Amino acid sequence: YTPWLIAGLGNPGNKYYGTRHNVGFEMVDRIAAEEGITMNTEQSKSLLGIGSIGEVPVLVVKPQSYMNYSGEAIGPLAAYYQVPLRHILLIYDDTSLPNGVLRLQKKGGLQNVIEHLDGRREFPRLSIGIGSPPGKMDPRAFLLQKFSSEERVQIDTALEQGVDAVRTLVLKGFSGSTERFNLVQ
Repeated sequence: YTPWLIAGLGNPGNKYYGTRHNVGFEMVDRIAAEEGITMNTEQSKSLLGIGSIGEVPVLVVKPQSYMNYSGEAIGPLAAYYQVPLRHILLIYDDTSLPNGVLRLQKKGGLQNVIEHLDGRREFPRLSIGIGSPPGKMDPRAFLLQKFSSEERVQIDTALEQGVDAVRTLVLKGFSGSTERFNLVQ
């Protein structure tokens, strides 16, 4: 019955759609699509929507900036709706995990450096692995690439599973997510 704010990181520009570094947007779009939440409110270029997962009320947000998502979008909304920090889930692409690999973590480089810059370890977080830039590709290009066919199959799987994970977390907490999703227990 305590609400969650679920935010996915990315960029609303058209060129970013379906690219590696935008996968958190895809995830929140799936969540909202699957949970019946309409995201038709804009704050600048950020998109939001309110609905619920089961009886739990949830606000889903796609902040327009990678750099300042907290301050811009998440913080003010969470405040208004009085969402505890522990119920602000961030979802984003993680170059530190292989493509498609999901990881749900409670609160507490490059990935690591970035995380440490933005304070993301203070929230529960769903990482969607995208792997790291090969050989020595321009990181800019790498992040902008669209998944290859083989990679997309893995990412589809992750998006499918991700919805369920998030639904679980919201409905049964970390403990329920553990129970349901961890092989090793």
